[PDB]
Amino acid sequence: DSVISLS
Amino acid sequence: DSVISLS
Amino acid sequence: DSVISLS
Amino acid sequence: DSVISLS
Amino acid sequence: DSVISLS
Amino acid sequence: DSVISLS
Amino acid sequence: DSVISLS
Amino acid sequence: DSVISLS
Amino acid sequence: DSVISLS
Amino acid sequence: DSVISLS
Ligand SMILES: [Zn+2]
Ligand SMILES: [Zn+2]
Ligand SMILES: [Zn+2]
Ligand SMILES: [Zn+2]
Ligand SMILES: [Zn+2]
Ligand SMILES: [Zn+2]
Ligand SMILES: [Zn+2]
Ligand SMILES: [Zn+2]
Ligand SMILES: [Zn+2]
Ligand SMILES: [Zn+2]
Repeated sequence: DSVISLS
Repeated sequence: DSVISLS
Repeated sequence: DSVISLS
Repeated sequence: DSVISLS
Repeated sequence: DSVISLS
Repeated sequence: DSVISLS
Repeated sequence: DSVISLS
Repeated sequence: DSVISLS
Repeated sequence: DSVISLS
Repeated sequence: DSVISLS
């Protein structure tokens, strides 16, 4: 699984 | 599974 | 599964 | 499954 | 698993 | 799937 | 999947 | 997956 | 996955 | 995964 999060 | 989130 | 979310 | 969401 | 988070 | 959005 | 967004 | 976002 | 973000 | 962010 992979996540990229820009917030 | 993969997620890209820009918020 | 994959998600791209721009918010 | 795949989703692209621009909001 | 991998995560990249910019906040 | 692909999206181009100019707003 | 790919997205280009200019806002 | 790939995203380009200019905001 | 890859993201380019200019904000 | 890779991210380029200019803010
Ligand atoms: Zn996994
Ligand atoms: Zn999975
Ligand atoms: Zn799946
Ligand atoms: Zn499915
Ligand atoms: Zn893992
Ligand atoms: Zn598709
Ligand atoms: Zn795809
Ligand atoms: Zn992908
Ligand atoms: Zn990837
Ligand atoms: Zn990766």
